[PDB]
Amino acid sequence: LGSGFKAERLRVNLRLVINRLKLLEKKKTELAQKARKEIADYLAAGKDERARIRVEHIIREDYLVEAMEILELYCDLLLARFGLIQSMKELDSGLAESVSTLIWAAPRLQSEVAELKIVADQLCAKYSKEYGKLCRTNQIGTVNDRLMHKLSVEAPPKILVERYLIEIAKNYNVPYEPDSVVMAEA
Repeated sequence: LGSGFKAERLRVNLRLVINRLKLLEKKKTELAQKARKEIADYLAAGKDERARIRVEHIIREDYLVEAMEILELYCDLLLARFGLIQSMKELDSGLAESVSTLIWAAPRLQSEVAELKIVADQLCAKYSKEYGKLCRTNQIGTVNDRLMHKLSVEAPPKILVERYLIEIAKNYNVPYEPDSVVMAEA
């Protein structure tokens, strides 16, 4: 029968992922400044309720850029230690976090980083579809907890929303009064 694992396709796509992440970190950071300005325009007008909803995107994007930097590290590690993948059949204990986390992250980010799907499919070819499915749910228990947190699809805590609006309002010198209850219960 045979193996679907194509080591060189994994190696190429790991590098492509790193470059794509470096590009998206910069682009997203720049876009985030524009978005903060738009929130300040909301506050100046003084569409408080609308700002509280819309600012959730900025929070998610800020967390995403930090997740991308983590993923960049893991790709670079696998490239550096690539011999351990291709020359040995068992998953190296020290690479388990990097491999599992890349497989977990792929579905979450593939819409913007297409080559991450290829990286994960190849890691699944190498380490089994069964292992891959346990990674995508973190049933495997080795996916990086900080990374998963940054990519959480949970609505941000009210206090975080308030803290972001407070800071944007300061930076643009526009009025804003935080939800006092939210601030108190923090």
